[PDB]
Amino acid sequence: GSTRNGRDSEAKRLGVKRFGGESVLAGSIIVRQRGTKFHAGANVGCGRDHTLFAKADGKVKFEVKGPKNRKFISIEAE
Amino acid sequence: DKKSARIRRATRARRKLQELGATRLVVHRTPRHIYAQVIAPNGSEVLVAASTVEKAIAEQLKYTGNKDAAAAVGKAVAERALEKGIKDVSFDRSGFQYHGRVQALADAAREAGLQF
Amino acid sequence: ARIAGINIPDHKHAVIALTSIYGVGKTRSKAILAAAGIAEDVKISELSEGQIDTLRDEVAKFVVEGDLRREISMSIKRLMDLGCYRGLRHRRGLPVRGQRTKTNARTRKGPRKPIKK
Amino acid sequence: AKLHDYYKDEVVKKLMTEFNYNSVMQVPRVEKITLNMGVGEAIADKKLLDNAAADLAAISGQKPLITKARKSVAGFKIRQGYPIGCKVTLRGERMWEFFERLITIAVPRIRDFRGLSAKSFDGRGNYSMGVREQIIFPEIDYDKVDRVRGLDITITTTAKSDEEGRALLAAFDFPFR
Amino acid sequence: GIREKIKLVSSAGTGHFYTTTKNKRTKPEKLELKKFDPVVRQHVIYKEAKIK
Amino acid sequence: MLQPKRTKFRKMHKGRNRGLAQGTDVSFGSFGLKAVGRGRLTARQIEAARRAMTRAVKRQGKIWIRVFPDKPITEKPLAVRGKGKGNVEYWVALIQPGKVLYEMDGVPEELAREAFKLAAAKLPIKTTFVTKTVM
RNA sequence: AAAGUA
RNA sequence: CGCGGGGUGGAGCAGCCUGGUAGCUCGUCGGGCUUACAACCCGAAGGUCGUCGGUUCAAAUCCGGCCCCCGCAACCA
RNA sequence: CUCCUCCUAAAGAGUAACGGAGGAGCACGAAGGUUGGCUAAUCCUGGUCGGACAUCAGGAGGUUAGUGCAAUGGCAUAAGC
Ligand SMILES: [K+]
Ligand SMILES: [K+]
Ligand SMILES: [K+]
Ligand SMILES: [K+]
Ligand SMILES: [K+]
Ligand SMILES: [Mg+2]
Ligand SMILES: [Mg+2]
Ligand SMILES: [Mg+2]
Ligand SMILES: [Mg+2]
Ligand SMILES: [Mg+2]
Ligand SMILES: [Mg+2]
Ligand SMILES: [Mg+2]
Ligand SMILES: [Mg+2]
Ligand SMILES: [Mg+2]
Ligand SMILES: [Mg+2]
Ligand SMILES: [Mg+2]
Ligand SMILES: [Mg+2]
Ligand SMILES: [Mg+2]
Repeated sequence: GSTRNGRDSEAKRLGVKRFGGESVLAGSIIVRQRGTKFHAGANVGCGRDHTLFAKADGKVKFEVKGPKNRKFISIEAE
Repeated sequence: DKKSARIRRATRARRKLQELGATRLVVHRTPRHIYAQVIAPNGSEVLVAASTVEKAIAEQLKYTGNKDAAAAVGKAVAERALEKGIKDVSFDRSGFQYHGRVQALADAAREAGLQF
Repeated sequence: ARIAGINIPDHKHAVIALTSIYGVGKTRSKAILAAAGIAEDVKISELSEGQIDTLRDEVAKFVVEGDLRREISMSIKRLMDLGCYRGLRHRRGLPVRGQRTKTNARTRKGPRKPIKK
Repeated sequence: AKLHDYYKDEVVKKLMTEFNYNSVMQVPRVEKITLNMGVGEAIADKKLLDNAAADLAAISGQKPLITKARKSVAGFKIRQGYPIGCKVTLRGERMWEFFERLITIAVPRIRDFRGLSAKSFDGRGNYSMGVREQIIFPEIDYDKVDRVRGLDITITTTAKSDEEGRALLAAFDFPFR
Repeated sequence: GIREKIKLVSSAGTGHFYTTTKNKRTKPEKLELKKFDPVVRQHVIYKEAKIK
Repeated sequence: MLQPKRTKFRKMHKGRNRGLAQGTDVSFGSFGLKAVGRGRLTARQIEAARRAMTRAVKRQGKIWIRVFPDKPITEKPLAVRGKGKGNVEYWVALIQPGKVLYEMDGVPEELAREAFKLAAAKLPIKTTFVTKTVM
């Protein structure tokens, strides 16, 4: 006999690229994600594939804010 | 609920203004009165304010809940803001339509000198 | 052209038009017209309202339309729940006035029902 | 307007004495009257919906709104978005005039009429009734009708229960049985 | 793959064209859009034509 | 023979069987048969023990089965070499020490002990007789 | 032109 | 076991592909022609499509199992 | 036999097998941009034809809906209408 399985897709290398406290340059990707598990905070942008990236030089900061206890990433100016 | 509906209506623009770090000119309208505040970018400090519940403004109006009162409040808030030296704000309609009394207030503030 | 809660034809003679009421036949229609003082051969289209209103109370003198239907239904229901011979005939849909059932009786029995196998 | 004045000038005090309300704002009010036609045969001939809408417009003195299917239903061969009804919402003066017309003219002209059911309340003081034939409304000419058509009438009331709803309706001499 | 390629040709006479696709069975009407012509450096009308 | 009426998936990874059990108290009856060992209980075993118990008490009292065979087990047929996972052949419950497997009520303790001994003789895992505790 | 049986 | 094709009025066979009640012939039933039967003529009825699940607003139909049947293949040492 | 989604995969990434399960080889000039507005499923009760299920009204409920098409991650400030 044979199997009807045997397929998969290539790994997409998502996840956090710069962790809390890391110094980054403007433009740096901070996290790659499907949809907004993390949300964009101060000095952070959200791209068309929901990548969060730095809009200014500084240090990465994660926090939980708002009425829904959501996770936000911001850049602290250094 | 009307109030919750209006708050939902206003949230997107308010979050955009906070992200932009703008100084807000927030308007609040009731059937009897209209109010205006100029709020610092942190969202928790009021720089200037003017409304029809103030005696100095309400004493010169036949009725505090119409377009003439709205224009008076807009002019007063713009004059006080210019006296404080602000000159640059973003209008926050707070979920009310940009129309009627709200629009008359905004037009009066623009005429008096606020840039928005 | 509105008597006893229904609409009567306007292009017909009064005597013919009145029979459209449930509970009014030719004889009762003739009696009602005689009581109202209206000719039988006059179309109700050319009748003034002052004649329709005098026809209406004459019609109301009788038991017609919904009242008559309720009365007939009540009498048949009384037979059925009494369970006499006539009531059983009404229950089973067979003729109730002693007609033959070996043949005929199609009005009471409906169309023919062929035997299955 | 006549029935509105009648309400404000007798019904308020009648209901206040009957139910011992502490405020006039507690008195049940007639919020709205909604007329509906479920024209499920328009899927075969949409012109039937047009005729039904014309009849509703004649009856209520208002332009009706065509209502579409909320979802596809296999049982009735309708897809989502199919226009299958028409409704009219009456408030204020139009509501009061229609209420007066319905109470004093149309309801007595109902075939074999013997009073409206007092159990046609939804539990929160709103009333619903069904008119089998539109010809009871004098605005509809019996000679020009191409097809008999019924409708549903709902009176939505600010009452809190069926007893208060029926008291308010009976204060207008509603023809209950 | 029923959609066919088409070009949108500048009305400014420059020869500039954009390309896109179209469902020709459902929308037989010609596509017409205002788009930027980089030759004359203005937005102008562009009209559908065959792909080549 | 217990077996899920339906399942999300037909086949399951082998997995492992570490830890102590949850559900170590007589919770429904007065007496219980508790596992002391670790292992798998097939649906056939569960049912063989149930039969032994029930006939011992003459269908008096009440009996609960606290375990359910929800894990499918596949086998490869004879004379087959790979080529995909084998076919589901039976169903098991994973058992850890401390698991109460059956409970009884409405019978004397001596009879319950006898019935449970007859049942344990059908099972591949060591067991012990337990009684309800107040706390 | 087509007419089998008892 | 592997690869295919199937299962639909009493029988043989369409429709299935491509989602919106399914047909033909023989057969059966009632009537007619005949002294009677056959042949012949007229009229009528009879299946929710092998069994379950899933998708779907909707399944004879698409998908996934299960049962029965048919045809190939199941080999080198 | 190329591509996508989950699991295996051992809480960063990556990670094999003729391992376990499903999909793609498009669609859309609006189903794209923006401004303004809006909020679901399901059930209960009352209501002409109307029925288990059509449209109407009220209530409960709170996203159990929705997303052009798999699955995962998302989505109310909606990315849903
Ligand atoms: K007889
Ligand atoms: K005869
Ligand atoms: K109410
Ligand atoms: K993983
Ligand atoms: K758009
Ligand atoms: Mg993957
Ligand atoms: Mg008569
Ligand atoms: Mg493990
Ligand atoms: Mg465990
Ligand atoms: Mg012979
Ligand atoms: Mg050879
Ligand atoms: Mg990992
Ligand atoms: Mg790891
Ligand atoms: Mg490696
Ligand atoms: Mg490797
Ligand atoms: Mg692999
Ligand atoms: Mg494939
Ligand atoms: Mg918007």
